[PDB]
Amino acid sequence: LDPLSETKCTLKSFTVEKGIYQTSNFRVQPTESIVRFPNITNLCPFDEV
Amino acid sequence: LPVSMTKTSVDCTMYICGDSTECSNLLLQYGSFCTQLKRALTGIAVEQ
Ligand SMILES: *[C@@H]1O[C@H](CO)[C@@H](O)[C@H](O)[C@H]1NC(C)=O
Repeated sequence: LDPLSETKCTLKSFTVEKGIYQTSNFRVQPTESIVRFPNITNLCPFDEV
Repeated sequence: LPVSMTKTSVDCTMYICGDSTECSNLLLQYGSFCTQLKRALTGIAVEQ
């Protein structure tokens, strides 16, 4: 719920003393997804059959 | 004389797995190793 609560959970305590505690990691997550292959180009002769 | 060295931090999950949530799920079954590794590198880093 809160930034401090992560510090309380990390220290496994209900009191946190003054300092900088490395509570967690921040990762930006992928937004859309793009798949790009080369041009389709040649089409075979099913049409001739 | 050499007084200090580079203070480095490693993210266990990105290094061990890396953009693979299924791996992160498997890693927990291994234990508290990530916590001790961060504690170790944090102590080396404050000493520096
Ligand atoms: C056959 O030709 C027509 C146009 O001439 C085309 O619309 C159709 O998709 C073609 N079918 C095949 C299997 O080539």
